Amino acid sequence: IVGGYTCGANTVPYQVSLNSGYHFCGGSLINSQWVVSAAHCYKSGIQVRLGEDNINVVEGNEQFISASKSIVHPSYNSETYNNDIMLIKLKSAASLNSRVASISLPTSCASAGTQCLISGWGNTKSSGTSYPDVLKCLKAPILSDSSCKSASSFIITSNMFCAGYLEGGKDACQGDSGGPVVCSGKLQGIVSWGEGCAQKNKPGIYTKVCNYVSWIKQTIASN
Ligand SMILES: N=C(N)c1cccc(-c2nocc2C(=O)Nc2ccc(-c3ccccc3S(N)(=O)=O)cc2)c1
Ligand SMILES: [Ca+2]
Ligand SMILES: [Cl-]
Repeated sequence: IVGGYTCGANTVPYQVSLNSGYHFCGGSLINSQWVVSAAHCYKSGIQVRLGEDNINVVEGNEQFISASKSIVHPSYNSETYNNDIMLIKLKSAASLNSRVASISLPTSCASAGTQCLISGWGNTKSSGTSYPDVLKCLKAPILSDSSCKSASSFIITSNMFCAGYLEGGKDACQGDSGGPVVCSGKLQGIVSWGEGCAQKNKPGIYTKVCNYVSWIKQTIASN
């Protein structure tokens, strides 16, 4: 997160960190046994870390649970980034509490202009590198489709939306990938990609979760 602020411990209780000896992607807890993340974060032997704030210190409230299945969307295209969504099943159901809680799937898509919360432990610099210890947050508005496409050097599919600030300085970034965009208490986005981070006229691009609700429910029910 570039140009954001320190969330405060466990103020984003659905935010999880994907770990393979180190943090590498975020994810969102959607029920006691399932996590929504990004297809491009796929890796085998993922450990899910829930209830995290400072990812480098054991503070308490953590739960570490191995991924038992990582289900990349069958139509995920690593070129075009279309369908950048992955479902992770935890080996064990998480113990849900005030600091480890699920976030609701949307019932309808979010609308342009709505301010949403984006969070993660990714890069906090637009040029250069600094990774935080504690969870960072950013409130950013969903941008219209036409300004998105006007800004982007790459094709924006109907499964993506732009959110953030065209003047630069405020954006998600590497390491936030797979993490949540929550608008009015609903998981509407997944940190997917962007042209660098926090550059002028180059907003963050996010997977449009509301397109996947039926797929998410069906997949979960058959696994
Ligand atoms: N600014 C962000 N919100 C953000 C979030 C996560 C990662 C990065 C990021 N930080 O550094 C690089 C990055 C990056 O995502 N690069 C990138 C650019 C374009 C595409 C892409 C999009 C659509 C179609 C095709 C492509 S592709 N694969 O041909 O380039 C994919 C990745 C930035
Ligand atoms: Ca910790
Ligand atoms: Cl920090």
